[PDB]
Amino acid sequence: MIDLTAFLTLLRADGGDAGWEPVTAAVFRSADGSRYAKCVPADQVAALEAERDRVSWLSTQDIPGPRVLDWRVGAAGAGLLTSTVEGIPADRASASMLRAAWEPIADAVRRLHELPPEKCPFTRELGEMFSMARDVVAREAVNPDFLPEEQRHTPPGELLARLAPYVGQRLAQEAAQTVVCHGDLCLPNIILDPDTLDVAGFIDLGRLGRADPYADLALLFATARETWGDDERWSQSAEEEFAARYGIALDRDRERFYLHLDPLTWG
Ligand SMILES: CN[C@@H]1[C@H](O[C@H]2[C@H](O[C@H]3[C@@H](O)[C@@H](O)[C@@H](NC(=N)N)[C@@H](O)[C@@H]3NC(=N)N)O[C@@H](C)[C@]2(O)C=O)O[C@@H](CO)[C@H](O)[C@H]1O
Repeated sequence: MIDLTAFLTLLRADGGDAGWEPVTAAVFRSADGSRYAKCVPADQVAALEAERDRVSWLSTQDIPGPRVLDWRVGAAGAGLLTSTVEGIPADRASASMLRAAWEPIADAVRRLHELPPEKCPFTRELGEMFSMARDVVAREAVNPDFLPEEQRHTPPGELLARLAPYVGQRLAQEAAQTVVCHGDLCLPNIILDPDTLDVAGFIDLGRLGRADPYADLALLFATARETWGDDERWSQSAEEEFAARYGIALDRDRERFYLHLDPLTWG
């Protein structure tokens, strides 16, 4: 299922006894922890190339993220090698730790969302993402582990149908308020400095591009709620506070649309 023999061949090609090992189209890490690679089969190479481009371009935008170390291709696919963003993935933070980071994350994400969207070479706009969802749902390829708990036992065709009639309205809201989004702004993709709890950088950038800011905020808030836990009241305060620091007035219906669409878009 995972082409370790092809991928390794790519990674080992420059020698130097690096001790590449799989850590998940797989992700590998060097023995010394200083480099990662993402590798994909032949069929997915354009998608990985577009990720490479996103990472390379973001390095010219003064937004903290990895550097592209190498791009390697062969008959059995491609690999994208990047520098480690050192620190602790935000999903691994305790509540207290995530509270230390919370205003720094709002600042960092605000900076990303302040890039001029019409200057971004990349897009993850809704017409693209909705089309992807139609495809995944047609292929019966939705992973229910990604859905909201209360949706996991509903057929994804039904779940797509709940969203389908809102696409026009949501496109009009996206036109009105487009930003450059991270594109998968779940807590594991925000690395924290383990001493100051400022943001060290962003990782997993293959969906970077124009979209409604809620394509990012929906994921960030939902995944932070895994940390904040049973505390419904702190979770709402936390989101209001985030919204005030970041500079947006919460639109819950729009946030929910993005939360409910995202899972349908993977596979
Ligand atoms: C599909 N993309 C990845 C995945 O995203 C998921 C992720 O899905 C989560 C929830 O929906 C929730 O019900 C959740 N709830 C449970 N009751 N167990 C999670 O288990 C779940 N995460 C997961 N399977 N890895 O949280 C959601 C906000 C998501 O972004 C939906 O697409 O999960 C992430 C981390 O969990 C990754 O960072 C992603 O890249």
